[PDB]
Amino acid sequence: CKESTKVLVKQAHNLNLGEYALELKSVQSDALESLQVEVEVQKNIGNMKNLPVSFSMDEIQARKRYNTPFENVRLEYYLLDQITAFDLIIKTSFTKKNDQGTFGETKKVRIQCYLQLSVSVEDIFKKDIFFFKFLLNSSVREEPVILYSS
Repeated sequence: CKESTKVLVKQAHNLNLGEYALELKSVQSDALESLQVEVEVQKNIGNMKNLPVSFSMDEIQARKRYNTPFENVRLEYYLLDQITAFDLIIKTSFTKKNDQGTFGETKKVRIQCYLQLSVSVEDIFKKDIFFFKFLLNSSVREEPVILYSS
């Protein structure tokens, strides 16, 4: 037992690719808050859970807080709930079981839950011809937004 006050701190850094894993983003949504996930398929996948982690439960798929484990999921979404939250913390753990035993647990990825742009609508009414006025804006007042199509 070489346990001591040593501050060596060996890395075992994040390897890049060419093996199965799972990632969690939040894109292509409507105007109600949600979250998503995506994974790389393999020979035999297994259970893969998640959790929130704070003093109070920020977002919850159930009535109270939840975990929402699932078995053999490739690309599917998951909803959330309400608090004064901007960026929640999700500790996704994935027992892959591709081999006899293989895991990639405790991937504490802090996902973000906010609308990027902001839209306001003004309607003007002529005699049976109708025009829209669309006042677009950015939600946060530090980072700007770019655009591709509307």
